[PDB]
Amino acid sequence: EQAVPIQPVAGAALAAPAAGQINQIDPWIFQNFVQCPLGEFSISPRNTPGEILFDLALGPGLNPYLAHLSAMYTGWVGNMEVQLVLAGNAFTAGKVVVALVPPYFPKGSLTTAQITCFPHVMCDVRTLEPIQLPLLDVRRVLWHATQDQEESMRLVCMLYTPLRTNSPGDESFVVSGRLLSKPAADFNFVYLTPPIERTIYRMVDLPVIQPRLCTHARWPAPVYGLLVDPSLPSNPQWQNGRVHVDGTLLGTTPISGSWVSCFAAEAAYEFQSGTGEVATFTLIEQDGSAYVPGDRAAPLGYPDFSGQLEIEVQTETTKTGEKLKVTTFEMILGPTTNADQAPYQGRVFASVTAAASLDLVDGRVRAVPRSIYGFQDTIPEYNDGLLVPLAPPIGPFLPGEVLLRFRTYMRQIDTADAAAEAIDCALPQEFVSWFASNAFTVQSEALLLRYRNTLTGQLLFECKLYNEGYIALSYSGSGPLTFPTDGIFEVVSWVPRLYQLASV
Amino acid sequence: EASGQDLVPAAVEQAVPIQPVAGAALAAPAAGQINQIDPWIFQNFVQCPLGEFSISPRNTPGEILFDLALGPGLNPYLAHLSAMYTGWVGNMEVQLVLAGNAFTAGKVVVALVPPYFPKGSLTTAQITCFPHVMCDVRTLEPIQLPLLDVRRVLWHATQDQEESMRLVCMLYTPLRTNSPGDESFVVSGRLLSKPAADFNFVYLTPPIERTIYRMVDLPVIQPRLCTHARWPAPVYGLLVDPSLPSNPQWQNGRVHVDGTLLGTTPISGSWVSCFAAEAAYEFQSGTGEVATFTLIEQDGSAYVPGDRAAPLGYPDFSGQLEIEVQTETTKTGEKLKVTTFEMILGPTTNADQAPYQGRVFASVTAAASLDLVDGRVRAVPRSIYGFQDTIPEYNDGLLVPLAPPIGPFLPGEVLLRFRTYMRQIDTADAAAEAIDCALPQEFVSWFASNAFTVQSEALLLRYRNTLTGQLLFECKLYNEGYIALSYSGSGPLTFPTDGIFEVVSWVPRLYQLASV
Amino acid sequence: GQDLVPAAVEQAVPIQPVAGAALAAPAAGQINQIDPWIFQNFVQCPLGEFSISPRNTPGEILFDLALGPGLNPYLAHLSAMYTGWVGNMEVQLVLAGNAFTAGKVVVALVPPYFPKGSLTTAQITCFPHVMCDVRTLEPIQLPLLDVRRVLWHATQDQEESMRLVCMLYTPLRTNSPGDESFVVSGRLLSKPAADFNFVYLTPPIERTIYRMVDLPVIQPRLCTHARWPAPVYGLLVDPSLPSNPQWQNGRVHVDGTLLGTTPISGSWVSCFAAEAAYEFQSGTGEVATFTLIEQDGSAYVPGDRAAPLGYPDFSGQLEIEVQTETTKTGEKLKVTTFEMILGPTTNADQAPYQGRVFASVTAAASLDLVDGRVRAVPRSIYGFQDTIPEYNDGLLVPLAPPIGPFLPGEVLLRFRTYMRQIDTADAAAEAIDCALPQEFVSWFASNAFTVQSEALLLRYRNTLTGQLLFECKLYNEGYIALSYSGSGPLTFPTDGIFEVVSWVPRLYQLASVGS
Repeated sequence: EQAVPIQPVAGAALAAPAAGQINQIDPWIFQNFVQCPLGEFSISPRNTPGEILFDLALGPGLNPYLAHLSAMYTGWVGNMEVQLVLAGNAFTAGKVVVALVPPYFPKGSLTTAQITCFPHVMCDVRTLEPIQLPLLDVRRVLWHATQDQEESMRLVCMLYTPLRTNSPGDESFVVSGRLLSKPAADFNFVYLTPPIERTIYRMVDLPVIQPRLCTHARWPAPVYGLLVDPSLPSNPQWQNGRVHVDGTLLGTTPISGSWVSCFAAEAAYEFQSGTGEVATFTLIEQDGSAYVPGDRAAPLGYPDFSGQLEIEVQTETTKTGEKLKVTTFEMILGPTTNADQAPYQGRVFASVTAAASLDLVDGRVRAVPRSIYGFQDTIPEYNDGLLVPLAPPIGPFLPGEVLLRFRTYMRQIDTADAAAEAIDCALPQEFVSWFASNAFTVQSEALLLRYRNTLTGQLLFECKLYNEGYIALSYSGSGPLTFPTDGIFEVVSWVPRLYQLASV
Repeated sequence: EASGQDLVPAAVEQAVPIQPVAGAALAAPAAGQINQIDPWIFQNFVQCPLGEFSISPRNTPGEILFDLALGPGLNPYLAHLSAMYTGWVGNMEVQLVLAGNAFTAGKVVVALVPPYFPKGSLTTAQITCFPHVMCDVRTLEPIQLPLLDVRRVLWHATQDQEESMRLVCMLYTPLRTNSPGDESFVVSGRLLSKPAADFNFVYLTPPIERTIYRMVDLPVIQPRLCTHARWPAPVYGLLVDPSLPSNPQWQNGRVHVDGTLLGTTPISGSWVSCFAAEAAYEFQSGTGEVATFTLIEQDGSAYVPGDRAAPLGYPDFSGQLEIEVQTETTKTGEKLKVTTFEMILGPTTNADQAPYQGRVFASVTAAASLDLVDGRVRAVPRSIYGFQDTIPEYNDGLLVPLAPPIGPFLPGEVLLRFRTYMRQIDTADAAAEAIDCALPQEFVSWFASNAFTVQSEALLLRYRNTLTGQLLFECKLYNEGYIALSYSGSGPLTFPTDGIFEVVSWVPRLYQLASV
Repeated sequence: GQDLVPAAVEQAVPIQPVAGAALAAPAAGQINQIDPWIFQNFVQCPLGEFSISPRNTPGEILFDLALGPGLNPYLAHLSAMYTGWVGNMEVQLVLAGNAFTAGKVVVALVPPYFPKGSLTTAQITCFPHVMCDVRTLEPIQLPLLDVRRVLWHATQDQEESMRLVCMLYTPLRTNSPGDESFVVSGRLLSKPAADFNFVYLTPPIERTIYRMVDLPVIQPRLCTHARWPAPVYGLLVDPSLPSNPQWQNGRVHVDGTLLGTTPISGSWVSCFAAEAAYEFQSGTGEVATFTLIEQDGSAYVPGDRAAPLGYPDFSGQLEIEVQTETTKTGEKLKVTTFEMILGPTTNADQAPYQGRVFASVTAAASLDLVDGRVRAVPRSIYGFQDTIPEYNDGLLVPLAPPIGPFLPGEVLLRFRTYMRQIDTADAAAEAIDCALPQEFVSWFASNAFTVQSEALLLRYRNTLTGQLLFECKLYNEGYIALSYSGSGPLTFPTDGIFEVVSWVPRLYQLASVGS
């Protein structure tokens, strides 16, 4: 290893008197250096000194084996050994610094002058053998608990002196670095407990379902194709189909796919001498519950597009025979005024152009889509003309990255053109249900995904699913490009925010 | 020593897989004083503050019989001493007594659960994955268990609760009896404890009476000298009656044991069935004298519709209520009088009331153009006609927040009622009108003023006569503020009113009572 | 008989020694020793000033302090290069009393994790303690031990430690005819005890906690008003003016969290930015509808603030100057004057909380203009009223609370400026007051000060002469108090500098100012 200005740290000798048990680990695990999650970097000649290359915390999460083992224990203590591997040759120059930051040091940005005031080592990019460091358990408690995250010693690596090299004309030269680790001889677990499947160290996974068998999250229809189209706007403001990976629902997106583009309301019918009868809807929750306006633009599932649509309602009439029917209505949602539509407050209006009297009763109805006229990809009007709390736009994307969109075709009544009508979404509803039910723990910023064919095995592309709930692709084309709908998405690993993808 | 040993005796099979744990030796260099406990306390096992339980043949495998957290609250001595310290540390010894009849059969499991294990979900699969002990219910000798202080700090704080080792007992195998005669026995289990050698407290602090351990006590008053919580009358009877509805929705007299006041119940017993309002009068050649009342709090503060169905102390039944109101008349010869008004609080009908904007009406039948002035007044009940034990409409067809109905009850369990009789007008019936409550106002004020800390789920009480010092029955008071007891008969049962209720211990819901 | 029991024994505190570095060394990375001469001198604590008055009642807490590096200026300065600390201290108390004064205080050692409610006078003597007369001429000293459950303490976390609490055991009374305004002064000093050190050597960082608050060296005459874009012209106190105003601008905590619609930049006050849409058909006039956004270009979202940052918080009619693009023959862009209404108005829809503003001009022609983004700045005020305007239709919007909760005899210091008013009758200037001027709103939220007490004692002193003009209390909520019992308004010269003395408790009694 190296001489670092620090004292030895006691592990199990400090924890043993108040531990019920001290548990030993498979001795073959002390003989292998394994790659750490989020432990890689690339240095380029364009990078400037002071960039953080990595920042890692001590704990069972650095080692996949120890992470799996910690599901059947109450606590852990002790230190680790770490290796940094750099890939340069003899014609490079530049320097890197790795320092040991103590558990309670404030979070923020460090300069090159401050990084040298920690216990640290400084390494040239021409180094041949791996650089060996200790990671010690500096703490104020006797042992750590496995199922919560505490403060611990950190390992921070920052570019110190810039890389100076030549390059060919075709590819820029980079210096790659990787960090590996293993437990030291003083490492232990504490108390054998019944294993738990839902652990903070649990990798995210996706349902094994091809997108052609999923459901669209904005319109009640099957997914008919996945694609990318740079010509269309890049940062929409869709209020349905938005979910965090940790399982937080954004906007008005519901859990179930039967709530999309629908609402439940108390309906009062009043015949008017002019156009005809008018039905007033007082909105409530779809499952049956009071609707109080708040942080949401509308009750969950409310349509989030602009246009004129028609709805079908279960209606009970009083005539000379015929208790109940199912009639249609007309509803306006666009920026045309003429109705005072305020879905945010919870009042809507509808009507039908009819003669004679059509008196009915108020009977706890539910409304469903029929068709759309003049549909446009723009936010509806949740107030009279006012503003509402709503979800942020989708993005931002790194330069050379573009959104991947799941597309379906909705019903049309326009007489102008007859080509198609396509509405897109960020994720199908099955992914929404999956993320909302599993409640994963997020590690850094984004997950490297992988689309491949079921039985042939051919890789199609690699993409990035951001924590916000949208998938980005590194594309540089100009015309729309579609993909086969018969593959399966698989999760590879967590990646940092600035991670360039392989192109199409 | 004893008669037939067709039983198990000693369950000396422990070999519990656990290392010894250090106690006060780790804490001494970080405490600023030298403290020690009276050595005689380390000498005998005493019953725990929540050390009674029961196993019945109706219990199913997986049911939790007890779970005790390590700390000063397992010992009455240590619980009383903990009021003068900030801090404890150390181990404990527990004795389990379950020595059931030779005709029974069954098994329990006792496990050592470490700190930070999630509470709630604990199944028959997971219990044996812990260091544990298997016990027969016939076992003659007391079973001895260690409770270790597994921790990652140096000592614990007496006030507030931290994570410590738990001792959990599951029913492993159902309890069944082999005897030919018509009945299955019940096993009555006891828990005793004492501190281990290196147990200690840390820093001497002023002894505060209101502390988390303490103990819930009740006032020493006979029920016949108490006041009713639903009608201003003395308590006249103690009754149980299975025929009456078992889950009523009374809004008065409802108090949580920890102290929280529920429903519309007041602290004082003079607010019950009374109300304060701003009165405005008018005269009509039809109905007569019509008074509109805008209700305000009976202490003179204004009333705002919030999380209560009505202002504090409002009547919570249906009927026609004759009330007396003080009125001032400008006509010569009289200045101040008391008048009787009629109040309609029954079912909704074709009536003219608008409580929505806070105007609630009363009527008086007369012909002469009575002259009266508006003001403020407090109205108290005088009589009831057509009484019905049912909640009145508060928002007139719109739901209002209400206290939950009283319940649930274990099978065979029935509510115990404090009964009083009210003045009423009857057209042709000579009987007295009876109204019941769950707890008299004295207990409501006691719990409101004392602010106790609950421990498990319920309290076991014993009712004892003062004339002979002889116990009448045992009952369960739930944390929700109602008392239940085990009765399987048909006709009503009445009890003497000159006894005293005494607190015995903390018990869980599934505790099986002896039948009365 | 046998023994003699003396009647007069000197006071002392019995202890059992508490281990410091011996407990912590095996799990600390380093154990770092401090300069040995720091162990030899008592030095005033940063929170080390308090007062006793005959208006205080027994059982009032005169002070309380937490063990840690923040009790000593040398230790507070050293703690910026370490991550932790362990060990014990000693504290010294000095009181400036008289032969007139009768009273007793008790100083007690309250352990960590004792419940924080309210101790009474009988319970305070059950802790280890010292009893002190207010007539004492010499200092009194006590030990502060590191009773704890952890191995060491993090420096940047306050955590829970041993406390030192002093309360009034017996009432303060003078034989004088009274009642007078005699105040007993008290000061606290400290030093580390033998077992004390730090834990892990880190880069020295100046923006840490235990960094004493300071103030910019700028005279008030060279500052900016925080509610109107004008230089500050007056410094005054007025008991006749209302005592608890509800200003939404100019509010900031000492820790730097902004309240209300306070902006960082000094060019944002009383201005707004919006997209404008202009309409006129035959006789309505050129009516402009503004959809507001944040002044930096960011979209406005209705949230925890009553309006976009920098919005006016005074009622009246505002006349503003706005750049507009015309398309008539000749001329492309000009600057026009517009009228708008801030306060309540029947039949009018003004909800800047929701982002909708309406303005009008009187036009003798069409003078049609294209739509786009504009920035509107104030130009004139008509009917200026100092009150909260109509933020919503009829609803309650999130607002900053009123100033409050001054002690008896305590009034609010005001920074005064003059606006550009258009009226027809009175030529008197109209004045607007602020609690803290700009350059004080900045210098907050750029420094993350940790307060460690309830009020700051300041000293106003001229630079040319050095004489003290007045002393005041700066509350954590971001306003200043003075002890002024007079009736008429009083003003002060505006060429002084505010100087930070120390941290004080809320009950601290200021010396009276003026007559």
